[PDB]
Amino acid sequence: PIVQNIQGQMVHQAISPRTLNAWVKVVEEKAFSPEVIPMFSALSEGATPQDLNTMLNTVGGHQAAMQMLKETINEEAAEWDRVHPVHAGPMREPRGSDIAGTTSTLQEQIGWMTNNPPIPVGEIYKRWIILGLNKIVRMYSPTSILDIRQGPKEPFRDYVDRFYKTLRAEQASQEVKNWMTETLLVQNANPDCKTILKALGPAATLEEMMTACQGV
Amino acid sequence: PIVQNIQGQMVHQAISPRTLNAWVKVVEEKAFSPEVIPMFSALSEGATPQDLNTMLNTVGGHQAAMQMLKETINEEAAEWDRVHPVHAGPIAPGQMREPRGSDIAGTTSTLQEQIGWMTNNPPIPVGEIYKRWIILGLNKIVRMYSPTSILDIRQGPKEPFRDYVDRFYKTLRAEQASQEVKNWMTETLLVQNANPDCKTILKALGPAATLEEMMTACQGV
Ligand SMILES: [Fe+3]
Ligand SMILES: [Fe+3]
Ligand SMILES: [Fe+3]
Ligand SMILES: [Fe+3]
Ligand SMILES: [Fe+3]
Ligand SMILES: [Fe+3]
Ligand SMILES: [Fe+3]
Ligand SMILES: [Fe+3]
Ligand SMILES: [Fe+3]
Ligand SMILES: [Fe+3]
Ligand SMILES: [Fe+3]
Ligand SMILES: [Fe+3]
Ligand SMILES: [Fe+3]
Ligand SMILES: [Fe+3]
Ligand SMILES: [Fe+3]
Ligand SMILES: [Fe+3]
Ligand SMILES: [Fe+3]
Ligand SMILES: [Fe+3]
Ligand SMILES: [Fe+3]
Ligand SMILES: [Fe+3]
Ligand SMILES: [Fe+3]
Ligand SMILES: [Fe+3]
Ligand SMILES: [Fe+3]
Ligand code: NA
Repeated sequence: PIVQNIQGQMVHQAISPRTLNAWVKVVEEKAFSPEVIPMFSALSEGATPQDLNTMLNTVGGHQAAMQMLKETINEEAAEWDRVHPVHAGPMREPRGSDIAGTTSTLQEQIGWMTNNPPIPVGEIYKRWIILGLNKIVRMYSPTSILDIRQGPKEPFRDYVDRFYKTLRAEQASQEVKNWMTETLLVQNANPDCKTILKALGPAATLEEMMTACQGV
Repeated sequence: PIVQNIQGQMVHQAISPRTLNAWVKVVEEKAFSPEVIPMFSALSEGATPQDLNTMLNTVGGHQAAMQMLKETINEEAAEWDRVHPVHAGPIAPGQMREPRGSDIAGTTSTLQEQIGWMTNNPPIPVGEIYKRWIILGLNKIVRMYSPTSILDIRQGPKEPFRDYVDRFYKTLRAEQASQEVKNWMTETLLVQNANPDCKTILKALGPAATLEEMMTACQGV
């Protein structure tokens, strides 16, 4: 975080090791639950980008999640760069990587955050990190198939492929994944295909289903 | 923009008629100057997407410019959506559905939603994001209409002169400049901005060389 000293200067305040301790525990206990996001946002109140990164590599053991977070950060950074075109000539305005803390110093971070007008790089980067965590949660959650729907015009075989791919990426028990495939494949098919599929009979299986809806 | 009740709610306050009148005056007076952009940014501080659209409706009579803003906005909105794909799953009680491009442009979103995004912890700064799109648009407008745009049209060292001529004239046509300025552009800047080898050939032509004669002279240079 940031604190004002008696000179008026805005200076760094380390995130308490007890705040870090609490963050690692939340992750150990609730990893991939949506509850992680609000906790992260509260834990990281007032964070500079460096603070955010301190928090991030404290759970660095989540190699798979970390690569996904980073790919998402890179994407938001590029979008920032897009809508804030650079301008040479001559504090510099931050690029995406400066907001992510990769190409900026702590001093520069404090400088943007407390400038006039201020550029809240801490809040921007926290939002980007939230986008990454949401992606991860969403991909891993059983809830990801409950809401899948075959498009109104979507070819049934395309839908099937998407269905199984989404299911495969979920971290869920086999019993739940089996219940989903047996129930929700036909249940979440579009209006026109559903009708066709139900009329086949309860013993109808995947290949007959795809032939029956082929063309629609 | 956004203000807090004594009862603690973040509510919307319309842009002041004096801020609006100032912005309208800036556009009236500062035609298409680079100066418009910094002013627009100052005047639109804190604006929600609704407020930004309010400012634009006030200067909407500039139809060719509004058309340019529309195309920019549609383009940026389309990229936002590519970067932010729709996610159909349920929204957790402590999450907030992300805005779409059209939500940011204020088209498919409500003031209440805009305020909900803007004041989230941390924000989803839809006012600032939409403001950036508008600014991208304004920069494209000034760059297109300003007589300044042709000045950096320079023939490449290996560019066929006919291609350079096309670029030059296309840029010329799209500018809002007086005829006497455009006459200087065609009669002197075109040669001025030719590459070293073509310029030397062009400058050794007669008093009344026609553009067709120029193209003939510089073919394969
Ligand atoms: Fe914060
Ligand atoms: Fe990457
Ligand atoms: Fe961004
Ligand atoms: Fe701050
Ligand atoms: Fe700024
Ligand atoms: Fe910040
Ligand atoms: Fe988000
Ligand atoms: Fe197939
Ligand atoms: Fe699969
Ligand atoms: Fe069914
Ligand atoms: Fe088909
Ligand atoms: Fe605000
Ligand atoms: Fe106002
Ligand atoms: Fe000036
Ligand atoms: Fe409008
Ligand atoms: Fe969505
Ligand atoms: Fe959130
Ligand atoms: Fe409201
Ligand atoms: Fe965002
Ligand atoms: Fe905003
Ligand atoms: Fe912002
Ligand atoms: Fe310009
Ligand atoms: Fe070339
Ligand atoms: Na980056």
